[PDB]
Amino acid sequence: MKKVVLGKKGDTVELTCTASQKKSIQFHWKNSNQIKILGNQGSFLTKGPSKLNDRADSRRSLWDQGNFPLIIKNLKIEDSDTYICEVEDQKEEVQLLVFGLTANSDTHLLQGQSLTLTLESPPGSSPSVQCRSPRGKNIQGGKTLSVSQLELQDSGTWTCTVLQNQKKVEFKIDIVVLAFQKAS
Amino acid sequence: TEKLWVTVYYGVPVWKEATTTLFCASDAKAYDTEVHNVWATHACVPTDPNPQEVVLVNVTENFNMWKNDMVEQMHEDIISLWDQSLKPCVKLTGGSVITQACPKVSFEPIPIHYCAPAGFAILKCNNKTFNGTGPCTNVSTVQCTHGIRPVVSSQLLLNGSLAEEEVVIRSVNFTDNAKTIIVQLNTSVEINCTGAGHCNIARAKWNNTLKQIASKLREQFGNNKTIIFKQSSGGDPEIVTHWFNCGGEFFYCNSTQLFNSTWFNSTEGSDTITLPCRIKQIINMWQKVGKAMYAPPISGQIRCSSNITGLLLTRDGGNSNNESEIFRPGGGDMRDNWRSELYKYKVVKIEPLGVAPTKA
Amino acid sequence: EVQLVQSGAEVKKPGATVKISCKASGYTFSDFYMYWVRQAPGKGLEWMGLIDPEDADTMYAEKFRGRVTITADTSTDTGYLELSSLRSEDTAVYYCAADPWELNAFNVWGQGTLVSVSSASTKGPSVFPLAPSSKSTSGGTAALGCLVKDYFPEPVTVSWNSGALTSGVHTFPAVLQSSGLYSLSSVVTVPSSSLGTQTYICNVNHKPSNTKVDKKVEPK
Amino acid sequence: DIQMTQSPSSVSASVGDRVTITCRASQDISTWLAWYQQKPGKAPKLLIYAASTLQSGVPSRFSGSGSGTDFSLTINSLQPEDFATYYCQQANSFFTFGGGTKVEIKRTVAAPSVFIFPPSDEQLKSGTASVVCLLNNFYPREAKVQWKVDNALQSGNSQESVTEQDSKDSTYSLSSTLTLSKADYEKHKLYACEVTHQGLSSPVTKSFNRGEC
Ligand SMILES: *C1O[C@H](CO)[C@@H](O)[C@H](O)[C@H]1NC(C)=O
Ligand SMILES: *[C@@H]1O[C@H](CO)[C@@H](O)[C@H](O)[C@H]1NC(C)=O
Ligand SMILES: *[C@@H]1O[C@H](CO)[C@@H](O)[C@H](O)[C@H]1NC(C)=O
Ligand SMILES: *[C@@H]1O[C@H](CO)[C@@H](O)[C@H](O)[C@H]1NC(C)=O
Ligand SMILES: *[C@@H]1O[C@H](CO)[C@@H](O)[C@H](O)[C@H]1NC(C)=O
Ligand SMILES: *[C@@H]1O[C@H](CO)[C@@H](O)[C@H](O)[C@H]1NC(C)=O
Ligand SMILES: *[C@@H]1O[C@H](CO)[C@@H](O)[C@H](O)[C@H]1NC(C)=O
Ligand SMILES: *[C@@H]1O[C@H](CO)[C@@H](O)[C@H](O)[C@H]1NC(C)=O
Ligand SMILES: *[C@@H]1O[C@H](CO)[C@@H](O)[C@H](O)[C@H]1NC(C)=O
Ligand SMILES: *[C@@H]1O[C@H](CO)[C@@H](O)[C@H](O)[C@H]1NC(C)=O
Repeated sequence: MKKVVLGKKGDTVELTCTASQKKSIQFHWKNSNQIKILGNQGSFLTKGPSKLNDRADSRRSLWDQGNFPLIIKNLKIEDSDTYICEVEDQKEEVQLLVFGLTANSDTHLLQGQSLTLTLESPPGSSPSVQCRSPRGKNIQGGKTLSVSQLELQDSGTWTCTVLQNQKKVEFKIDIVVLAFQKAS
Repeated sequence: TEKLWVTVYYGVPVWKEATTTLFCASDAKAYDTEVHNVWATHACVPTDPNPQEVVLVNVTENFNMWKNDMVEQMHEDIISLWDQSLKPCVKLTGGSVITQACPKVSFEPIPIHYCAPAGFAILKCNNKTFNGTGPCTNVSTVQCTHGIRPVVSSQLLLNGSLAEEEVVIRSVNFTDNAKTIIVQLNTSVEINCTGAGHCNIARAKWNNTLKQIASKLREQFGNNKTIIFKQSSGGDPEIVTHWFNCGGEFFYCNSTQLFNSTWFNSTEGSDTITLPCRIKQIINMWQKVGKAMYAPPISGQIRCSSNITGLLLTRDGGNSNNESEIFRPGGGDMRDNWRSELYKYKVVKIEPLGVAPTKA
Repeated sequence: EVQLVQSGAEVKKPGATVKISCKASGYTFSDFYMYWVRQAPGKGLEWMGLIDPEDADTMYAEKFRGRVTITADTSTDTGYLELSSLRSEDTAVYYCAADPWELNAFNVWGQGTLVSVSSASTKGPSVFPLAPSSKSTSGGTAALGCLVKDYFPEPVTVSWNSGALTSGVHTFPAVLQSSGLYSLSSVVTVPSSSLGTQTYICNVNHKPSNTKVDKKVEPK
Repeated sequence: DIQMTQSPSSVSASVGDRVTITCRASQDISTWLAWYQQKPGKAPKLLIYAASTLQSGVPSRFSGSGSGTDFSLTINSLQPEDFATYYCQQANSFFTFGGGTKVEIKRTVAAPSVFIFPPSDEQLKSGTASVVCLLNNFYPREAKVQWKVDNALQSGNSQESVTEQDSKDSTYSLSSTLTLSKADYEKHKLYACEVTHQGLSSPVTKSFNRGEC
């Protein structure tokens, strides 16, 4: 199989690359369209015509140990792609998947408070969302997970864990409960 | 038992690829206090003065500029030169910081010849249009290379050697887009610099210079594609601009006006091209990884005139660029700079002679 | 024409992280280095770092490396400065300078930014009188004045009689205590004969806590 | 880093007098030096750049020399507006400042007018007492103040501060504060501060007691 790495939208990710011996040697990071992203030319860095240009940038201090990371900050969903690190006649591949998750909560009179978590997943992927109520009430869901009416106990820290390619990424959401129904 | 024609017994030469520490020769002066002359005097030998080569008839030899251990040795020498020459005020390397005196010193590269020691020899390709990797069917032997100025720089190759016929392009792998395309011109283009912060280049001449290169590239990447030049795609200041030394001061020149052309796309000007330049006290190192800070410029009048004899390009490509190719200035690995001169050479080990058979 | 207008004073607790600005005008901002200097209360100047806005090349003094950060928003012609893990000895005035004429020295300066780092928070002063010992039967001149104790931070301006009495006035510099609160003291010498008739009023002003306090003194 | 060491730390001189302050770098820095003047309460002013080059709009009586490691700023006819604190500064890469050199005015030895102020009313209603000692208009700036409560000299609980040199009579003033408590002040009744200044023939003690109406 291929090395898969999951990342959160807005977060920063460090994709690793390591040579067989501890010394700075010509490396180069590309994507799946073989588009130059970032590499070195001796002790100088160079960036390719990609769209991660302003946001991708390894740091040189580690090159002398054979470490040639590709760091992407302020991740986007469009940053989901296979990135190949070419160093010394080897082409190590990695699958990057960037998920995002938003939370809308509308409370109405004569109704109560509703909650809708929406997952922004990368094009072509099968994610499985599993949100955990503060008290341990797990709920299944696909693209979006809804809760018609919250309760007083649901106030706290919800953990929603996204499952993709055998591994997972964890989201934390502090839920504030404005209104709950009660038998009068 | 003999017959008619006198049979001749030949002692044929025998050699083998090898590696050894070469020495060097220069026209350095023991009265010049500039760094190159000072270094050369301390580590080199007087010159030729009438160099000759031994042409080897009907001999074919394989070369590989991208794996020439002559380069590795020259690189170490030029590094070892700057160490004792250009003393920075601050040196940042590996979480370590150093401070020292930094005297301004005269700094102009002097041609160096790399010579084979006792026992070895240096084969040399005499084929004028030679890419540098493959069989040369016109070799010859030399004691020493030619005059190689240790010009450190990016984007443009300065004070170098011109191709003897047409413009030549060289790459370890034209397919791999991460690979540099060392270019050799058959006609030098003057770039006149000044401390006032700009650099002049003849527009019309540089225009044709690009048409030549373009045509050589269009040939390499299928005779049907449109050749476009663009500015550096980003990186360090020493890469993104035409970085180069000129009188002790490091110059960073904007080269966008050079590389904004579109060729073979069948659908008023300026007298000369003026490039925005600027010295910098804080520069990245080419020796190893790190930064260094230098003292402020001395006098305002800083003129340096050089010949653009070569280019370091890089191609963009990708599984999308069809019907056109994009090329941007590049460089950085000073070894490419060396390989643009040491491309036709090759050091070899000499051993006992072998006698020749007889066939007809 | 040319100018460097810094930000206002700021109070922080130990461990915090301050970030002051320095809006620049009168020249092309991105073409010149900018430097930062700090000066402890009544102590020598101390350089901190520089930066070339173009490439964001930065330099720091040893005493600040890995604890200070200098940036420069080129679009708004503004420079900033961050100081992580603040301590008690970081209490000083912070200047920013530049050199639009490239003399390799600081030609233009900012008005300054006072940064006070302590455990206590803004607290007004407690004023206690300092009346004359022996009056009109003793000497010819007797000392008098006010005492401004326990306050934070600086500054605090003191006058006398609404600006009328500025003769013999000696407003001592403040001092930091083991408690983390400054405490100065203003005095003034006058004829010991005019004590019984003249009334001396000192005018305090602790701008931090917006305090305005007047006080009378008496050897009655 | 590279150290900048200037001396003297302080120097007193009269008007018309000529003064020389020197700087010294631990490592060669060529002619890349700068001198600043700084008066209390304001931002420093560039005087000299490139070790010898005079800044525009600066009196000609200012001039610096030296090259490499040893430098010196020199003022010819010293002026009233020339009394301040001067700094040197490396200017080739790093910009380290020298310790500093204060050029104050020179005058005659003046005895200190010694005073003593007991804790007032309001200060006792808060449970914290502090005694003030005041040395008025004196010279030079050197003075040794000791606190003796009931003939028992203590140390550690007092804080003094000196004013800047008077613009008119060029003298100093110093106040020492003895901080104690609410109980340690009433358990005693005789406080004093011995003041040793060079303008005084013998040590002058100023004390007080129970106080009277
Ligand atoms: C190229 O430039 C050099 C100076 O670097 C100059 O002396 C020489 O005349 C030029 N060569 C040619 C071929 O014109
Ligand atoms: C090639 O070289 C041999 C010498 O080794 C020479 O005798 C022969 O004539 C040459 N071949 C040609 C081109 O005639
Ligand atoms: C080999 O090269 C030399 C020039 O270096 C040339 O004179 C000679 O004609 C060449 N030999 C052939 C026949 O290719
Ligand atoms: C030149 O390079 C090509 C590959 O680009 C190689 O096939 C050839 O053998 C080399 N030799 C020549 C013809 O110069
Ligand atoms: C190379 O230079 C010659 C002049 O020596 C010129 O005529 C020719 O066009 C150039 N060849 C190319 C197009 O590379
Ligand atoms: C040349 O480049 C192509 C494209 O990256 C690559 O597939 C091939 O392996 C390279 N050949 C060599 C000599 O490594
Ligand atoms: C000069 O260079 C910068 C980037 O280095 C580029 O953005 C700009 O377009 C260039 N200006 C000119 C002269 O075209
Ligand atoms: C390249 O750059 C110039 C300015 O330097 C710009 O005006 C021009 O449009 C560009 N050329 C092309 C081919 O678009
Ligand atoms: C050639 O010209 C057309 C417009 O006429 C332009 O769209 C194109 O980019 C140029 N070359 C290519 C890449 O086909
Ligand atoms: C190129 O050679 C000339 C010789 O006159 C010299 O002035 C110039 O500095 C050299 N250029 C570089 C890049 O050193």
